[PDB]
Amino acid sequence: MSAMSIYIIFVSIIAILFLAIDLIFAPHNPYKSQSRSPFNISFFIYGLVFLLLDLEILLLYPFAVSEYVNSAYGLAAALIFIGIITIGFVYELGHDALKVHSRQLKSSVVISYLGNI
Amino acid sequence: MIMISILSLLLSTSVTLRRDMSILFNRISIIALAYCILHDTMSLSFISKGIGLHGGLLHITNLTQIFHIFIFIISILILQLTSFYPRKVWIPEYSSLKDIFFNKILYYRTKIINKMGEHMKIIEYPLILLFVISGAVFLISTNDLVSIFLSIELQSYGLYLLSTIYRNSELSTTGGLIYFLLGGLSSCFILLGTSLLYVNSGTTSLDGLYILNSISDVNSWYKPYYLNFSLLIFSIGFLFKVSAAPFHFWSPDVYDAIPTIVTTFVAIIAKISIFIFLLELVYYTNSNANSYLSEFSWTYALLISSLLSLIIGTVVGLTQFRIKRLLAYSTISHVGFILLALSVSSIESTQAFIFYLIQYSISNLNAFFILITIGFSLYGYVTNNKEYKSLLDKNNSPIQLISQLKGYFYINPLLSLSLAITIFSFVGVPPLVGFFAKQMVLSAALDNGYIFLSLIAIITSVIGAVYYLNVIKEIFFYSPEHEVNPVLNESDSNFSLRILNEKNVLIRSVLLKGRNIFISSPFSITISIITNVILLFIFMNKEWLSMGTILVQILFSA
Amino acid sequence: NTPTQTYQFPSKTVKTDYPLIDNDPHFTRVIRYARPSDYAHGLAAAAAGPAALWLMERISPSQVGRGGFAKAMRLAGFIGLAGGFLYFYQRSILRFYGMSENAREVEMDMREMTDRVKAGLPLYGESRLSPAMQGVAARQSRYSALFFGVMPWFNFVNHNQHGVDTAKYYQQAERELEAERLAREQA
Amino acid sequence: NITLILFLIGILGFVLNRKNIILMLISIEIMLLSITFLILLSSLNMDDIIGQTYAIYIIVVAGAESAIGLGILVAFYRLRGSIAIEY
Amino acid sequence: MASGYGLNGGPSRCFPFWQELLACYVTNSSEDNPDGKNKCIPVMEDYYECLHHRKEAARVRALQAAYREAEAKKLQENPPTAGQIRNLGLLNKEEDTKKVHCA
Amino acid sequence: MVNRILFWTGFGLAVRFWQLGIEMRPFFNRKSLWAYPLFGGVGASFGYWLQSIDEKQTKMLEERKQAILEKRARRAQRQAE
Repeated sequence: MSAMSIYIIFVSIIAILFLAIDLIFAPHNPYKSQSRSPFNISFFIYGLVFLLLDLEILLLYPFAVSEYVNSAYGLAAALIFIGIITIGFVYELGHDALKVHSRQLKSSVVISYLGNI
Repeated sequence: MIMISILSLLLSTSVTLRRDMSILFNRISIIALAYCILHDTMSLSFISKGIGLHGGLLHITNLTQIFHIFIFIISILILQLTSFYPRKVWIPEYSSLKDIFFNKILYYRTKIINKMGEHMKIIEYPLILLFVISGAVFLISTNDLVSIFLSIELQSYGLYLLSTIYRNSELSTTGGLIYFLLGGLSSCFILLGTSLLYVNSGTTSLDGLYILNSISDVNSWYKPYYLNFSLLIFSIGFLFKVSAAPFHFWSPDVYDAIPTIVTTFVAIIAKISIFIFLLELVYYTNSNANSYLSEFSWTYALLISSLLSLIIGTVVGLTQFRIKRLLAYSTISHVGFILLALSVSSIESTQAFIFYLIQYSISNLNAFFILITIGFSLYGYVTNNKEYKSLLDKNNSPIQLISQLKGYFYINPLLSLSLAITIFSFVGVPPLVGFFAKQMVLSAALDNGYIFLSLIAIITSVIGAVYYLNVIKEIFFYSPEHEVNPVLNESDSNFSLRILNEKNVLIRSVLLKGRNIFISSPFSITISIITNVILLFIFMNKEWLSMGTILVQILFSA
Repeated sequence: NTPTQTYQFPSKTVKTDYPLIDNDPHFTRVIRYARPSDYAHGLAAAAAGPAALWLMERISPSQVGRGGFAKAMRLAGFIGLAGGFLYFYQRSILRFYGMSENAREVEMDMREMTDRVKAGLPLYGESRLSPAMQGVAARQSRYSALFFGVMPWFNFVNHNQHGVDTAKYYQQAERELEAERLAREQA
Repeated sequence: NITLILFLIGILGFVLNRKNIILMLISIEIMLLSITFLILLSSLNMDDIIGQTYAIYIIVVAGAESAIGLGILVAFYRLRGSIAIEY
Repeated sequence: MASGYGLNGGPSRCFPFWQELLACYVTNSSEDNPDGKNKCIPVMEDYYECLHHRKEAARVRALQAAYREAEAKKLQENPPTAGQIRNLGLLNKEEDTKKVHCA
Repeated sequence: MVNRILFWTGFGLAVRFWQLGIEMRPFFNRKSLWAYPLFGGVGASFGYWLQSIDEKQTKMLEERKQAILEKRARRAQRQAE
């Protein structure tokens, strides 16, 4: 029996014991329309930029474990790949899809005296 | 070059938020695509069935390079819609070369030229436009199963984005949802077909698949049924993306809902890349010996779809009253002709295929250009029709109903004749280029024993002609419902224009009216060149038809 | 010094008009074999970009704000420079491919490579890349300038896969090594 | 074999569903995973690292297209306020 | 498969079969003799055999039947046990090695 | 009656004519008259280019026909055995 399989079982067992104690010995009593509103687009952006950037980091992990054979030629393609995805992040930063500037006495009137008619 | 332009445009676009840059970015995209034509014109000085490039993942043919240039030219022409304002002010006192090139004119242009129209404020529109082009040209030059999948998603995902980029239109977001949802299902069938090829053959290389097909076409233990069956599943996904029947339901809805200028690009560019890609795959998988392979040939899905498109495209168009749904169904009938020529794999039909695709792309471009120009021309006209008032997205799709074209011959007779020429080219009336396109497909189908399909092609053509005639009847047989705007010409409603020299010093001052507001030159000239190519093709056919003849000879060269 | 294998790898034979010099010449070879017209065509094409945008502003003004046109010209000028450079590279590399008239380029290549044979240096030079990775570079940039309207690529590797049987360079070197030998004796 | 059954589950998502457009997006994810699982197992049988590479690019592209599809749904829902088809 | 790059960083196990098939096609097919590609047919069948193993599976199904039919007819008076086999070819277990080998 | 330059000079002239008619702008105002030489000049340039293309197409098609009789010959001669 692999040490990794027994580890998974034991951690699961600990979780059941904690549930079991509080289900068996803790007290229990019967102590137990909705409006709606628009949601913030920033939440979609955080998940979107995370996912797309999470994929690009994943695609670089093979390079870090293959740097010796890749040498100069594989490094060029990795740098080309990094440069392309960096431009999309510049677009992310430049347009502030995360609302970087979300939170933020020149007078339009100047008067001149000319005197008596 | 397309990739440098995309990256360079994105960097310039990334650090700006100014929507008045949109027209300039569109013009730079025209300039960028002109360099792309130059680099591919440079590349045609060789004769070969194909040269695999970049580790064998891509390839180049004379055919591939010809249709890169065609895709670039169509994209430059379409990009004019977002690179020049729809209307201009013209006067005889500012018409000389010394005037246009040394003097300036001044007037309140904003309302006249629609400076702040939605189609002039989308910064990233030319950039998503170039992304679709990159997918289309990469698909043409694709030599590998994985390259196929990546290029088709690249082109497809960009088209979904373009259908939704007008994010404040309820119609456009609805159309974007429909294309993505049904388009995503179509992409599974392409990935499923490509995957089934790999799991059976052990290769992602199209070269190797052709070798496997060629040896297995002899006249036991690993009979290669997978190749036809996989390509059948693979082809079905590509039939959806060209809106071929019975996989065509999405396009009349998507084409009508998205704005007309967007429809122009979306409805044209995608068919060229898929059909050209299919052409080579049809050639190299076409069995010669009548064996068990040929009886299960995946290309019957193309012949069945051509039949079904010929009927659906013409019959269902009979009752359409909205002009963009009619064009969608008119397209379906024309891909029926295109698919017949692709299915007959003859030298004659491949010449017919190549000619039909180019002339239909040019002709369908003209119809959209004429339809957008008529929309931009009605600015100085008013109507009391109660139907027109109840239209949605009037700004995105100014012409939505065939009844809106009623009496357009009395509003602009020569522009109405250009529409009539284009529509008569769609029916196949000689000596228009559309006739010669249908004639070549029918002669090639007849010469290969496709008698039954040739007879249905002629019968559906008469049915299709009915709704084509119906558009023409509204333009010519009735007086218009649109009246010229009274306040534009009321003997006292005149706006001012200044003519100034190189030193910004006054030269003259002229008072102008609505009758001095004309269609912009880019749109009239593009309509005029294409209309005359359609009409005068019989005097100019030698080089155009010789190109395809030579292209097919290279492809077929034993 | 003949390695008895002057054609080491299976190359792709393409029908063209003029003899093939190099399926994948080095970047520096394509700059050094450029003609004065190639430079003339290079800048003229590069000037066309910003000039077209300028002409598109003089005839049909964009109505852009104060600094918009300068920003657009900067991007147009870079687009034209990239496009113009690729056109310059294609004109020189098309002569190596044998897809453009290349009599002058054939001559100097025959001269240049022969000098290397007798000097002892390798025909295409020495590479820091493994031989397997040299094959990858050769199979990536081989005839790659025909794809320049879509994706750019340049050969910066020193590999020995140029598409050409290299016997011609050794026959001349041997042939004119004896001519200098006979001349030396007759002195 | 399991990969085939999974493709049916994604197929069956479109048969049984008249009104849940979100289920249409999920059924595409099931189909794409089923096809990628088939490629992975075949790549193991044929000792081919290219199969694993192909599967990695399918994960990248299918992840990319999920984000586009959700963005398109968000632009749709901003104007409609519902993802339900009236049927 | 046909790529030539295996799971452990080495080459793919069917690649030599794939190179042979391509070698047979390129050197026996041509424009002059379209029937020369017939020779490449047994080479193709070998490539599909390497990928999928349907012939080798079929051969062993038949051979296991005969093998498992011969062991039922015979009577094993004293078959070697798992412990003794584990002692096969060892430094101080000649008796177990001799017993398993029936020597 | 198919002359490449005469036809394409006229084609460019017709493009300007149809364009002005489409804009519903007068066909001949004297200050705009430079455009017809310009349109016809660009039209003539396109047709000098089509001349060279047609020449190369004719040479290449003529070359292909020879290859086709050549292929039929050596196949027929091989059948003589």
